Amino acid sequence: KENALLRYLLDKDD
Amino acid sequence: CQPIFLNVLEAIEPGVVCAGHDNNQPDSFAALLSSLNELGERQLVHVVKWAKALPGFRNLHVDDQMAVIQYSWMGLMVFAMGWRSFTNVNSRMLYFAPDLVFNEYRMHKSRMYSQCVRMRHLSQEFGWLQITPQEFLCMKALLLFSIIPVDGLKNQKFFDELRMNYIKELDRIIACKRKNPTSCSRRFYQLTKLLDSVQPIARELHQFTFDLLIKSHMVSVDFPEMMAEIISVQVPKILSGKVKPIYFHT
Ligand SMILES: C[C@]12CCC(=O)C[C@@H]1CC[C@@H]1[C@@H]2CC[C@]2(C)[C@@H](O)CC[C@@H]12
Repeated sequence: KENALLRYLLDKDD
Repeated sequence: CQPIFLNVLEAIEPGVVCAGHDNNQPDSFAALLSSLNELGERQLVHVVKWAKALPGFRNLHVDDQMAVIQYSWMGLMVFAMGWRSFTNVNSRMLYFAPDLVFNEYRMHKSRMYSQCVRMRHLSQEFGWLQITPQEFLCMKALLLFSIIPVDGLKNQKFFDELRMNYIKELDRIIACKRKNPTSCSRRFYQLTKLLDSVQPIARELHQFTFDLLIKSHMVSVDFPEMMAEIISVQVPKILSGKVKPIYFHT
């Protein structure tokens, strides 16, 4: 999505 | 008959987050605000991990997941901060972070004294209404589903069902341990009023951060990567009326 960083935080497993 | 829903909210509740402010240096508008912006970026990372672990959240469309986070972070963070202030300093001061506690002097130096006064007031409500830890947790979760665009989300239906279930749970926390129906209705009324009072505060903070972003290069204030993008793209939609909060009352 637009906010690349935020989008990464959502699909990244933690 | 264990509180499955409550167990979850308690288990996923974020821990302590520091801002990295140097209280050893004299308070200045630039230093205070730069520290708040950094704190925002840090708590934002925590809000994402918390949200993903909320029941039903991953059911929403990916685009909607990012939308609710981008639009409701302010309100969520202000509510949590209000609770921290209450439990830690009994609403005497604004407990943004362990290394960033605002007294009357800092409230003035930040150039947002009026907004701080309303936040302190909200914090006092937690005491005046005797808000319990369980009620706090459920209200904060509901706050993630309290602001959306007028044109609706990609999958509005899933969102409506999700928000409906969370309101139901809040009703459960109030209904249980309370026989008198008049007291239940009275309690729900008070809590919904409390949730609604968060929105006016968030809007004022949105306007303030947006204006600061525009002139950040003049006041020597830094905005983190994600913050600068959300405020320049998402916040404006809130200020132009495209995205609006959902109030229980009118
Ligand atoms: C969300 C934060 C930071 C996290 C918190 O505890 C609540 C607080 C409310 C005021 C916000 C601040 C982040 C940075 C902002 C957005 C400043 O730019 C002006 C208003 C500040």
